[PDB]
Amino acid sequence: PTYGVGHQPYRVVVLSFELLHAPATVCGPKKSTNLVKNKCVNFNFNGLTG
Amino acid sequence: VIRGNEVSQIAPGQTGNIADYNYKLPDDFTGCVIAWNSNKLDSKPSGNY
Amino acid sequence: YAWNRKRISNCVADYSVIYNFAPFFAFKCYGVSPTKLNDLCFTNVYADSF
Repeated sequence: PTYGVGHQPYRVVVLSFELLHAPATVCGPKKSTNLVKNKCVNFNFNGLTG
Repeated sequence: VIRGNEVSQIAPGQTGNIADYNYKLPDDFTGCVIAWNSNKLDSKPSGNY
Repeated sequence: YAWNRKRISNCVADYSVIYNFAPFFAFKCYGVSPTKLNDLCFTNVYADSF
């Protein structure tokens, strides 16, 4: 504990993400909506907006 | 757990001691690094070994 | 106001031992990068201390 701040211990956690290649398993608390067709709508499929 | 001088080595495209011999990140890394000081929990007055 | 200049020449420069000597965070450089200094090499080095 008498060392300087450059020599002090640091706890590091690294989170690594696989963007979209597999079916999505880690998706946040955003709720879903019923699927409509043959109409011009905004869509959001697993973070793919359009 | 690393030292304070080696936090800058946890980055894509970075080299050093930790980056070459302990933990290497890819150049196309997509993710988040979190680092915080732990001098109260991971240290001892006789020296944590 | 009376900062000290030291000339460094005619020696092998190892920049990986600077981290052991002083407890700083970053080896902040402008024209070069801190991780490449062992590869390229220069004419004269100058140390200013204040």
